[PDB]
Amino acid sequence: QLVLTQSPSASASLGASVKLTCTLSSGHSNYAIAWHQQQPGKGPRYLMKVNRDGSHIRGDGIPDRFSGSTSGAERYLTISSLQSEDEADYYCQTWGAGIRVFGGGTKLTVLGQPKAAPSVTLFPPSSEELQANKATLVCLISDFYPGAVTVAWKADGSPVKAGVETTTPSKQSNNKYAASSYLSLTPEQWKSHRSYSCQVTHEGSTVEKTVAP
Amino acid sequence: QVQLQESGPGLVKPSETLSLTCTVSGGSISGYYWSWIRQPPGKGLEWIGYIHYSRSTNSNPALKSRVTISSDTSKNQLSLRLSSVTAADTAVYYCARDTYYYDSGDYEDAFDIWGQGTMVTVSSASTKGPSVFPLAPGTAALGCLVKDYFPEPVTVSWNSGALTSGVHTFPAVLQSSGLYSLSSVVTVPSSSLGTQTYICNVNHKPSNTKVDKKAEP
Ligand SMILES: CC(=O)N[C@@H]1[C@@H](O)[C@H](O)[C@@H](CO[C@@H]2O[C@H](CO[C@@H]3O[C@H](CO[C@@H]4O[C@H](CO[C@@H]5O[C@H](CO)[C@@H](O)[C@H](O)[C@H]5NC(C)=O)[C@@H](O)[C@H](O)[C@H]4NC(C)=O)[C@@H](O)[C@H](O)[C@H]3NC(C)=O)[C@@H](O)[C@H](O)[C@H]2NC(C)=O)O[C@H]1O
Repeated sequence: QLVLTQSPSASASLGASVKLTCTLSSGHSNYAIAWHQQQPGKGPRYLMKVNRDGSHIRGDGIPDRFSGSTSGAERYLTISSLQSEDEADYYCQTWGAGIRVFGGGTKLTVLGQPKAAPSVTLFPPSSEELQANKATLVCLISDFYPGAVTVAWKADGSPVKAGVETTTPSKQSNNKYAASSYLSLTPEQWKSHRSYSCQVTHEGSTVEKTVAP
Repeated sequence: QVQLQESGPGLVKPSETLSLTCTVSGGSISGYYWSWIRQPPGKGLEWIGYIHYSRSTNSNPALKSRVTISSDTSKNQLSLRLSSVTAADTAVYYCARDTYYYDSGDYEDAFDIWGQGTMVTVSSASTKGPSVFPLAPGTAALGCLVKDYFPEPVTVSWNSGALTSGVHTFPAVLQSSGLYSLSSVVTVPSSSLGTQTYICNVNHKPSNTKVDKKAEP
């Protein structure tokens, strides 16, 4: 019955502090834990060990803005001067007798980040792809925040809904989101229209890029 | 510096056995427990098991009947074998350095060094390598379209790794065919579209595909 209980989410504002809680099961309430951080798209990294007396020891190179503490069965991770890079899933983990177990993870959202408009690049099919008897329009969407856009495709002004595939947005190195949308055509379709357009809508603002054969 | 590096096939057919290795450099494996951990796409971390070569091994009770963990001191290496794999075993697999046990029986609990992770996909679909096409038209964007491959991942570099600033490789789209496609773009000076040559280098390890593509306007 060794269980580490974490709330699935937490949130706090830029520059402020946040306290994350891990609760040990009652049969194991005196156990030490470790905190691990997993930033989006990355592997986990160790932050610190928190002992039953409330003392903690940070991993090599982990800054002092991360601290830990103990009250009863609860173990805490405190993060001060929150930055966008602290958006991550935080996992507590412990050492049982012959077993290790992880909590379910807490996803930390850092509020108050500035709005950022997407940058959009639209590419036509390459000659080499046309030589493979395919045609793909590639609409790449970067650097936006918050992380939601919608995409609409047009050919000579008319909506195009067949052949469209679009990814979900995901967080990037620069703390902004990215997505991409693909429009599959035949070579004949591509060559028959005067132009195709990718229209990206973000927070009520629509930008448009166009390509022509 | 102690470093951990997982490796294994990225594709496993259902009901067959997944074999992974954790190669440790910069220090010896002796005295520590070494743990295996996994994470299904978009889910939490799950401990698989651990090994201390000269003391004990054990594994998650949910997985114990299928888990074999061992070590090879001559290679400074840990191994995981997971038999009769299912879709639930699609995950990124990690190794990590765990508790140290001293000769006397005392020990120091730890979980302080993680490996990079290796991605494993369980699927009956055969591996398929990508077709790669150039993407071309202040700054300018050039890119490479990496089409119709399976399973994830592919890596993309530019100019053999000499170009890293302004390189953005986008997350893959998964098509109704069951195949992936992604794009990689480099942002460059407009003036340099004559001062420079741009080549994307695409690696798809499961199909042993390595191709280079020139991207020019
Ligand atoms: C067949 C098979 O696989 N058998 C395995 C066998 O291999 C394995 O060895 C055993 C034991 O497995 C280990 O289990 C422990 C946790 O056990 C619980 O320990 C609780 C105490 O917490 C630990 O205290 C240690 C000492 O702390 C120091 O005490 C001083 C005196 O009071 C004090 O002055 C210091 O300040 C204390 N130091 C600190 C830092 O606080 C400490 O070193 C450990 O880190 C502590 N562990 C944890 C998790 O906090 C005790 O109250 C419980 O009764 C124990 N529970 C049980 C069920 O025994 C793990 O720490 C260790 O990692 C395990 N080792 C392995 C190899 O898994 O299990 C068999 O099943």
